[PDB]
Amino acid sequence: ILPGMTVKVTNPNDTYYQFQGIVQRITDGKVAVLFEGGNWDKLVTFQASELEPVV
Amino acid sequence: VSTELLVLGVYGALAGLYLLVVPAIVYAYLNARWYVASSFERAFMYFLVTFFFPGLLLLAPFINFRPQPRSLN
Amino acid sequence: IDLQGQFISALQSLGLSHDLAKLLWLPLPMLMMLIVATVGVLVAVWLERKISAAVQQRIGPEYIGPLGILAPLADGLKLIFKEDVLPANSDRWLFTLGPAVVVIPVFLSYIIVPFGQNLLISNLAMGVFLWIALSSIAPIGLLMAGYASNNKYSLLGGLRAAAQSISYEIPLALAVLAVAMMSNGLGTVEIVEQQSQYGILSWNVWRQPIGFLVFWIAALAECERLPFDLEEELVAGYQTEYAGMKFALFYLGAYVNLVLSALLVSVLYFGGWSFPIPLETIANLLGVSETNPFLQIAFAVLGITMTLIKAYFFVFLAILLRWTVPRVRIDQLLDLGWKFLLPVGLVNLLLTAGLKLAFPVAFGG
Amino acid sequence: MLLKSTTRHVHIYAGHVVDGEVHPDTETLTLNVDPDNELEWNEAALAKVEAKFRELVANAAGEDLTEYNLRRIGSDLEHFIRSLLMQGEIGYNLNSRVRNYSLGIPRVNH
Amino acid sequence: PAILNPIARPLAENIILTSLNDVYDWARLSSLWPLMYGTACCFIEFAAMIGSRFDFDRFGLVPRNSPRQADLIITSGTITMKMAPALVRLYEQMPSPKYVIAMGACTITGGMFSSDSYSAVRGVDKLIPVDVYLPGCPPRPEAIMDAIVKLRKKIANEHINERGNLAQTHRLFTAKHKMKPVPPILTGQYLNAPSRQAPP
Amino acid sequence: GLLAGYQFVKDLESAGALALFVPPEGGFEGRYQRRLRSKGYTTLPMSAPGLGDLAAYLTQEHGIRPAHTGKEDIRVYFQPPLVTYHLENLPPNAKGLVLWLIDGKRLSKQEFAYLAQLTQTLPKFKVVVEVGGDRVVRWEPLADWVAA
Amino acid sequence: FLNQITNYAKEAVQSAKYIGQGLSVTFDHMRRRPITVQYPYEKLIPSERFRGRIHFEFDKCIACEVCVRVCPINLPVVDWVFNKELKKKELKHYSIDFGVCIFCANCVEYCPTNCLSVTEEYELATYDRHELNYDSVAMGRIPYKVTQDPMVTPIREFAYLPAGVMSGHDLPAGAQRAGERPEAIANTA
Ligand SMILES: CCCCCCCCCCCCCCCCCC(=O)OC[C@H](CO[C@@H]1O[C@H](CO[C@H]2O[C@H](CO)[C@H](O)[C@H](O)[C@H]2O)[C@H](O)[C@H](O)[C@H]1O)OC(=O)CCCCCCCCCCCCCCCCC
Ligand SMILES: CCCCCCCCCCCCCCCCCC(=O)OC[C@H](CO[C@@H]1O[C@H](CO[C@H]2O[C@H](CO)[C@H](O)[C@H](O)[C@H]2O)[C@H](O)[C@H](O)[C@H]1O)OC(=O)CCCCCCCCCCCCCCCCC
Ligand SMILES: CCCCCCCCCCCCCCCC(=O)OC[C@H](CO[C@@H]1O[C@H](CS(=O)(=O)O)[C@@H](O)[C@H](O)[C@H]1O)OC(=O)CCCCCCCCCCCCCCC
Ligand SMILES: CCCCCCCCCCCCCCCC(=O)OC[C@H](COP(=O)(O)OC[C@@H](O)CO)OC(=O)CCCCCCCCCCCCCCC
Ligand SMILES: CC1=C(/C=C/C(C)=C/C=C/C(C)=C/C=C/C=C(C)/C=C/C=C(C)/C=C/C2=C(C)CCCC2(C)C)C(C)(C)CCC1
Ligand code: SF4
Ligand code: SF4
Ligand code: SF4
Repeated sequence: ILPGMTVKVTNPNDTYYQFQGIVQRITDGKVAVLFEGGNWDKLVTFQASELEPVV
Repeated sequence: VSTELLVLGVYGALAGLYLLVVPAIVYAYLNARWYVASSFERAFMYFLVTFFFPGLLLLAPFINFRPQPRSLN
Repeated sequence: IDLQGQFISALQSLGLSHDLAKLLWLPLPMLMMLIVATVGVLVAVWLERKISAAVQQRIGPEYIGPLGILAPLADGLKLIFKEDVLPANSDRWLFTLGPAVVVIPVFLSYIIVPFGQNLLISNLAMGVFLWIALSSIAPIGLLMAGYASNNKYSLLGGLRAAAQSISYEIPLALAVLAVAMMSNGLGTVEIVEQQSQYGILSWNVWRQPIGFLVFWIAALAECERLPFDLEEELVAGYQTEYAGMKFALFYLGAYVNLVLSALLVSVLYFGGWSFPIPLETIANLLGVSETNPFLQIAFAVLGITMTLIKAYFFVFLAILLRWTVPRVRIDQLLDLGWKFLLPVGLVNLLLTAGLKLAFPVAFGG
Repeated sequence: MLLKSTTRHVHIYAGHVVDGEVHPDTETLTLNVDPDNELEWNEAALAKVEAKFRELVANAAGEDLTEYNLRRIGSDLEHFIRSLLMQGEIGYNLNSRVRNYSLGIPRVNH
Repeated sequence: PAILNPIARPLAENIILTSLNDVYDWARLSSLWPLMYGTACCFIEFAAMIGSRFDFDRFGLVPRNSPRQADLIITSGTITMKMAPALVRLYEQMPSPKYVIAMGACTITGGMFSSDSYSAVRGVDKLIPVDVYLPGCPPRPEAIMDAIVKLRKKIANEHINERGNLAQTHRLFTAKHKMKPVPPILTGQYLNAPSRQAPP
Repeated sequence: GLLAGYQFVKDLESAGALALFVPPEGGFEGRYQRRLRSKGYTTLPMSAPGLGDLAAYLTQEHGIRPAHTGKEDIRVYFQPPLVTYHLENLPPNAKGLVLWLIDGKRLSKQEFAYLAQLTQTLPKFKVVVEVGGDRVVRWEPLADWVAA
Repeated sequence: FLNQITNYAKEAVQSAKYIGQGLSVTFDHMRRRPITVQYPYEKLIPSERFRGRIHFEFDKCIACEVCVRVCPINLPVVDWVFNKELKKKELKHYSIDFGVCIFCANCVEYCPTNCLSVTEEYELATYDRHELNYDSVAMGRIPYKVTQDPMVTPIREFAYLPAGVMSGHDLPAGAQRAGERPEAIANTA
């Protein structure tokens, strides 16, 4: 994947289910995902097999 | 063979049962159930801890009680 | 069997003078009872902590051992390592020996409680006197430590605790008197033998029901379970002046008094070393039980087990009723004591004497 | 009334140490410099600190014995200690149980 | 000198003494008796751990109101300079093996009262030697347990041969002053005052 | 308990960097940290999340900007390298130095190889990194943890 | 005079019945399981609203000095220089102290280019306070996930339980966020 695209988390075990995020950077096989909920910008990291690309 | 040797063997078996084989199964069952037991069974477990306490003082620093790790995909 | 007689015969076969051989035999049980008393104290501290956790729906001390059982041992090993601090006053030896005067007689009174026919230390005539007159000494050490405390609030709290402690000695003696009248004796061996003659129908709890409650209330007031005298008029009553060593000594002394009271209440009223089925019927049903020790050892273990479950039941009931009944003031406690336990104890002794003089068939005669 | 003001290094007690205790007396001010193991000291800088304390207690004359003036004297003493540390003199020691830079961190001039 | 604030420069052991030192450190790690001192909402955050939701008791820490049977003090809240000699005396009346955990943003530094303030103390490290700091306004109780874990990791660093550090040197000095005697401060005298019932 | 001997010191003197697995419920690395001081090593506590860059803080000097409130102007403080200044006025016996990182979980694997090369470049200080651990005390080579 | 004695006896038997009811509810309280959590074995799940550390990026920054005026203490500093080759300013260093931080997340809201971010870190314990001036390359690291750690046990809070649970410790199902997400409502209705 590339930093700057919209992805979606599809893991049924985590609390964030089908949330669109913004990829910030890629290192060590971990993806930083920035969520946009309300007026605060949270950044929760995930894995490379957890997310799916959404155009 | 005599009766005093049988009395000494009974004393040794009683000391071995008081020190080794009872606190092992007590330590097993105590964290085996630990939640489903009622108040009378909790009092029975606390009495089982209370009674064989010289066995617990010798079996305390050797045993380990820590949770097992899980697997992730 | 007789371990003392066999040890005496072995020392005579080795060759001795029958005096220095018999002199040194007593310190081994005299230290064994002390070390099992410290074992019971380390049991009772963990038991009180875990039961206070289980009442308020939480878990006690963990991550110290298997389940935290070494935490009373760790506390007793840490509190003797702390720096002994002293306030800005005089009489340092008095401040040191005050808690020693407190700790000596309550520890000394271990020669009274039995565990069987032979598993006891001293049963000469008057073990209840050696309990009461030795337990009535600790107010002197409390007032001595309050005078050596050099404070305006801790001295007043020590005076209030001493006035609370000395008031509950008279019904504590009258409830002993009400049982000693029926048992026609002051030793615990005859008292437990008159209960172990029959089974449940010879217990003193069903014969004197008011005196047992009076004795239990007096014991709970004496061992400072319901009276909180440790918010005591500024912060605490007889605290906030010692170090870890003197506080550890006071803590172990309070737990020794609690264990000794929980044993003595059951011994004087319910009865350790007893069974609901009489042992003579079981001995006649099994075989011949007069010289064979294979059943006698198991009977002694069963008597020790009965005494231990009675002591554990009384300890659990006391530490369950500590957080069950709410806290009452010390003035209301002294008022309820002096207005309840003395008149009903006196009329209980009167009706006990009347029932003994009326029908001397089921009583002690 | 025992008037005193101490933070971590200076102790200005308005009494007199007889053996191990103090008594209330408004005629003697006892100074204790660095009671905790935080800075290593010598005999010349401690004498300069004592001379600055004598100068500061000679400056404050004709005033009432209050906590504010004694705390101001202790603050000027700690400011003198900080300027003596910044002057190029004795500092921290690597022998304590805890190492917390309360006055400043070692930096580079150039 | 080109270096500001310089730092001055400052073996076989036995196995039985090492095991005795491990036992002596394990006893202090297992007991760890704290002191509850709080003047603000940080005291409420500390009391939320004593309840049956986080179980702060299970590590061995029991609540004591006595500043004499506690080998660890927990300062917490906004500290006024009028409370600073009170905190100094409460720290000095404790026994010698004592530890300091400072919880809060206004405790370890000035906090929010560092811009325009004249009464709040900007840092408790100017008063008592802090061993483990704890940032947060207010911090999580899991962060307080993490500070407890770091304090337990720091206690085991002590030695039984280098035990000669828990003391205070004398360095006494005696000088005279020329201050004026002050009138005493009010002690009581609120209700039965001569200017209260009688109107002037 | 377990009477531990002198084995972490030999594994620290043989390799250049070690990684020990401790239980996070309490403290057990303090025994080895005290045995290192008993063997004649000077310990240095340091936190691994707050370090900035390892090169500019361990080899060269850095510039710290203190948080001003608008009262003071923008000032810069010249901080020297920490382990170099700790190695300058170090030795009472001249045996060795160790560097202990407490929370080594919030780190990346890129600077670990640079730290393992830096502790092998200058043979006077060691690197000890702590991992959150799995139920037992075990030691592993840091270069093997980097390569695998 | 006898009516006061009967009233005292009624008060005594009522107090005895209250003591018995207190013993009954105390014995009732021993039946329920403990509802506490272990640390660091059962860590709580941070919500999407619970804030933490401030994460700073060195790429999507223009050094406009807007969030400094929003902060009441002005803790993020901007070390900007003026370049004559270009026409704008560039950022050299970025430092922020965390010991005086309020952690209210007010500078993150007033940011059009979302240069600041919320990071789920609360485990900050340091033996010294002089290292709290965090660098931008130190704030640009990866946060610690509570899910990927195999030694901890994940457990949600009270408001993250399906259809209403009062305990929230077992959680045998995999459902969360009790209600409905606003995506299937547009499909069905
Ligand atoms: C919640 C609270 C929890 C509480 C705590 C619970 C957990 C702890 C529970 C532990 C159990 C509690 C303690 C048990 C009760 C106390 C028993 C005791 O004190 O009891 C004291 C006993 C003594 O009691 C009895 O003592 C008798 C002597 O009594 C005489 O002396 C007594 C005074 O001591 C009385 O006066 C009595 O009337 C009088 O007859 C005999 O010795 C009996 O055998 C003995 O049972 O002490 C002994 O056990 C003797 C001491 C050890 C000596 C070792 C024996 C000597 C070695 C012999 C080896 C022989 C080797 C040669 C072999 C030959 C080979 C051919
Ligand atoms: C690494 C460290 C290793 C440490 C090594 C230490 C090893 C040695 C210590 C081990 C102790 C534990 C072993 C248990 C021994 C129990 C022997 C026993 O009770 O021996 C019994 C004898 C019986 O005594 C004799 O008993 C006779 C028969 O009387 C008995 O029977 C009569 C029947 O009417 C009466 O009831 C009378 O009261 C009652 O005592 C007479 O009383 C005699 O006077 C008397 O000599 O007691 C005696 O001599 C006195 C014996 C004192 C033992 C007290 C210990 C407490 C008992 C253990 C707790 C019970 C646990 C059992 C666990 C089993 C669980 C299923
Ligand atoms: C050849 C065999 C020899 C056997 C010798 C038996 C000696 C028993 C006593 C042990 C003494 C050494 C303990 C060292 C302490 C340590 O570092 O932590 C060891 C363990 C760590 O946990 C434990 O640690 C273990 C490993 S780990 O550390 O968790 O990783 C883990 O397995 C375990 O689950 C956990 O409980 O701590 C303990 O729980 C052990 C407690 C031992 C204390 C005994 C008290 C002594 C009382 C008598 C005192 C006399 C002196 C009186 C002075 C006036
Ligand atoms: C199997 C054995 C079970 C034994 C359990 C008994 C131990 C309980 C003792 C109580 C300790 C606390 C005393 C505090 C008591 C307390 O604080 O309140 C005492 C309360 C005081 O009330 P007041 O302050 O209103 O009274 C004084 C004022 O009236 C001034 O005018 O009333 C009493 O005086 C009556 C006492 C009755 C006490 C009854 C106790 C027994 C209740 C349980 C009966 C159980 C029967 C069981 C049958 C199976
Ligand atoms: C043979 C034998 C044995 C056995 C044992 C047993 C069998 C025991 C058991 C028993 C038990 C197990 C006991 C215990 C008990 C306790 C309890 C249980 C208590 C508590 C309770 C309470 C205190 C309460 C109260 C009350 C009241 C009074 C009123 C009403 C209400 C109530 C009920 C709450 C052994 C193995 C040891 C060994 C040796 C031999
Ligand atoms: S740090 Fe925050 S929570 Fe703590 S005392 Fe200060 S204002 Fe209150
Ligand atoms: S973080 Fe945002 S407000 Fe602050 S200087 Fe960068 S772009 Fe401007
Ligand atoms: S959270 Fe508040 S105090 Fe912290 S940097 Fe942002 S604006 Fe300043």
